Parts: sequence; C-alpha cells; structure tokens
Amino acid sequence: QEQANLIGLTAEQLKSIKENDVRARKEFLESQPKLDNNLKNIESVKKILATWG
Amino acid sequence: QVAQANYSKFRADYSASVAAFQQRIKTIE
Amino acid sequence: ENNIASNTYILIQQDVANMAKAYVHDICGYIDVANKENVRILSKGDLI
Amino acid sequence: LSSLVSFYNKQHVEQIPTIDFNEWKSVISTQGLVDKVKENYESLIKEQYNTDAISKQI
Repeated sequence: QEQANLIGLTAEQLKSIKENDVRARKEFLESQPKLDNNLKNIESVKKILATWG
Repeated sequence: QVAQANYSKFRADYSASVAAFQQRIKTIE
Repeated sequence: ENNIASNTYILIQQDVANMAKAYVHDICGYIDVANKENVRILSKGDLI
Repeated sequence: LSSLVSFYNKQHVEQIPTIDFNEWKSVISTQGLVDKVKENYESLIKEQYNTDAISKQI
C-alpha cells in the first residue's frame, strides 16, 4: 500500500508530465533552422519551412 | 555508444559515395 | 546551344555568380532530410 | 553557400549521458514507471538514420 500512499500521483499530476513530453516533441520537430532571413526566399526553401513539421 | 553508431554510419555514406566511381565505368561503355 | 541564355558562344567566366547560385539552389533542397527522419522516428512511439 | 556548409558541418558534442535505471529504480520511483520509461526509452534508441538511402539519391 505504501507504493501508492507514499506517492499519490494524481491524474492531473501525471497529466502535466505527459504534456511536457508532447511539448518537448513539438519543440524538437517544429524547430526550424535560423539562417540568413532576407536571403532564404527561394520557393523551395520557403516551401520546406512551411512543411517543416 | 551512440558515437560508435555514428562512426559506423559515417563510413557507410563514404563507401556509398565512392561507388559513384562505378558510374564512371558506365560512361566508358 | 538551346538551354543557355548567352549572347555568344565564347564563354568567359569572370565571376562565380552563376555557379554559387546553382549550388545553394541544390544543396539547400536536401534540407529537412534529417528533421523529416526525426518525425518518423519520434512519431513512432511516445516516451512518457 | 557558406552558411549551409557550416550549418550541415556543425559538430555536435555534448557528452550524451548514460542512464542507470537500476539506480533510479532502487532509490525511489513509481511502480511500473522506471521500467516503463526504460523499455520505451530503449525502443527509440534502436531507431537510427538510414544513411545508405540518402547516399544513393544524392
């Protein structure tokens, strides 16, 4: 019983942990490179950045 | 351990690129 | 003789504009290759 | 052109730390959590880039 009594992880308490994992993913994937801004205007590069994911 | 995997994959791309030398033989033919 | 806009066949290279422009239009195209791989590997399963 | 080269050729060295799940499993952890993280963690470590496919197309 001490397994749960000592550490009573509530649904919302564990929920916050899961959101951080998801938030870490979206930040890692959606992170796009930061090169020269006003120079990377090619149709191909801008197309890739839009669909970076 | 990831460095070991990095080096192994690193040499793979090298060998795969050097294979382009085979494409040169295609031109000669 | 068909697909090069030049006013003469006596080609004289005095600048690398036409050369570097075609390289950035080529090496850049292969961007997102690793990030795209991360999508598949990371979208596979959720750590939690 | 130089930016893309420096961008692609940037070296990454951060001393990827090793995880000792046995240590965390013993000191304190939620039942089934330390093991669930380990099995799920190890699964993604197996996945790796496929350098071969890219080497051919380029």
